[PDB]
Amino acid sequence: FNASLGTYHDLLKIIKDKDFLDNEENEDILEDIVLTLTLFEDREMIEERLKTYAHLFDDKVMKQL
DNA sequence: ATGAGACGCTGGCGATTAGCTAATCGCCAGCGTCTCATCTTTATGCGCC
Repeated sequence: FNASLGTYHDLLKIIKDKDFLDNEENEDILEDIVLTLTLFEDREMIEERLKTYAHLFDDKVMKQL
């Protein structure tokens, strides 16, 4: 197969919570997170853009993301 | 009741005196890197009005 679902497996291996990615209601948060991880590279900048989403994942998980 | 009108070696040299583009060819040309990201686009691989 040409197509695949790599981001889903990356998230499930990083955040270790399948329920968030499988949830349809979470897709806006997911698109914004992908947007942040794509638009930026600097750890401090990514960390600042995602301070609003630090309550859904552990700080160590916030580090890994 | 007299006193003007009629004007040269130059040309052919040397020998100063002064002055100017052009034709031929050769040489020789600032360059070195990295990072970072960014987009494209191509080779192959899959579908019928």
